[PDB]
Amino acid sequence: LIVTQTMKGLDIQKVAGTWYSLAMAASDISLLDAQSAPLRVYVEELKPTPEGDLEILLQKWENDECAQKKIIAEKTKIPAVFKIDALNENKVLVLDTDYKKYLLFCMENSAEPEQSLVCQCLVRTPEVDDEALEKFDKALKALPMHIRLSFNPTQLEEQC
Amino acid sequence: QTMKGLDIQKVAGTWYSLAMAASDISLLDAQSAPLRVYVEELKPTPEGDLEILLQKWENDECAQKKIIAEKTKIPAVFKIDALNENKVLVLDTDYKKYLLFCMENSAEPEQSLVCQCLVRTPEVDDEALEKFDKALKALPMHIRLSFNPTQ
Repeated sequence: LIVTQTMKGLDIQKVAGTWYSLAMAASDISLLDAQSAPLRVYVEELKPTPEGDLEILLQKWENDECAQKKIIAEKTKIPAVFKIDALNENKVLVLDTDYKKYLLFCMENSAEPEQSLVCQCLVRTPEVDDEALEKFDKALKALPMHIRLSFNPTQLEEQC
Repeated sequence: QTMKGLDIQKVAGTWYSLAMAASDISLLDAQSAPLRVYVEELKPTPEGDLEILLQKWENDECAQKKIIAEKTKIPAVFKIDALNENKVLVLDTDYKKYLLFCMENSAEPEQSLVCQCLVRTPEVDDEALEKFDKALKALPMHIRLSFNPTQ
C-alpha cells in the first residue's frame, strides 16, 4: 500500500504490445481466491493512446467462457499512475519495467489502501525467465500480501 | 528434508492452519479446491500411527474430513490409507507452538505437493512463517496463502 516502488521516467508509449500475467499477488485472498474471484484477471494487451492514456485488455474467467474486458486507465498529474475507473479498484501503479522484458503493476482502491492492493508481474513472451520474478518478489517485500500465484499452466493458457 | 527425532504422540491436539502452499494452483484453487483443507486436530495412536481431522468445503458446508496415516520405516513419514499413493512428511515442529508438514502423492503424472505451517493457537507468528518459507525454498511451489486466522 506504500513503499516508493513508483516508476520514474516512464514512457507509456514503449509498453505497447501484448503481455502475459506471469504472477499475481493480493493483500486479501478473497480477491484472487478463485478464477471467479474479482481481481483474478489476465492482462492480454497494453495499448497506449496519443493523449497519454492506457488501454488495457484483460481476460476474465466468466461462466465457463473467457469474457474480454477493456479498461481505460487515465493518466494523472503523476506519471506512472493512472485512474481505472472500475467500481472495485480506482488506481493503477506502474512500479517498474524495462519496456523490453517485464512489467510490474498494482491496482488499488485509494479509499481502502489496506486491502484492495493487487500486483502483477507481466512478461512480453509466453516463455519464461527468473528475472521477472526476482524483481517482482523484491517489490512485494514491504507489502501486506496474503496470497501469491505463479503461473506455468503456461501463458498459452490452461485457464483461458 | 524430514525432521529427525519426531515424537508423534507429542503433536497431539488442536492446531490451526496458518499458511499453505502447493506446487499446483489447482490444488488450492478456490476455497473448494481439493487440498484446500484446514487442519482441525492431530490424533496420534498408541501404536504410533496418525489420525488427522480436517475442515473442508463440500456442498457449501465446511464438512469434517478424517485421514488415517500409518507409520513407515522412517520417523516423520506417514503412509496415508488411500487409493492414491499418499505420504505425509513432518519437516519440523517445536511441539509447543508450530508444526510444518507436506502432503505428497506419487500417483500424479508429475508431482502434486502441499505443505502447511500449523500453530497451536489462533495467533499469527513470525517464527512459524519464517521457518515455513525457508523450508519451501527447495520445493517447486506455485501458490502461497497466509491467514489472519479463520477458515
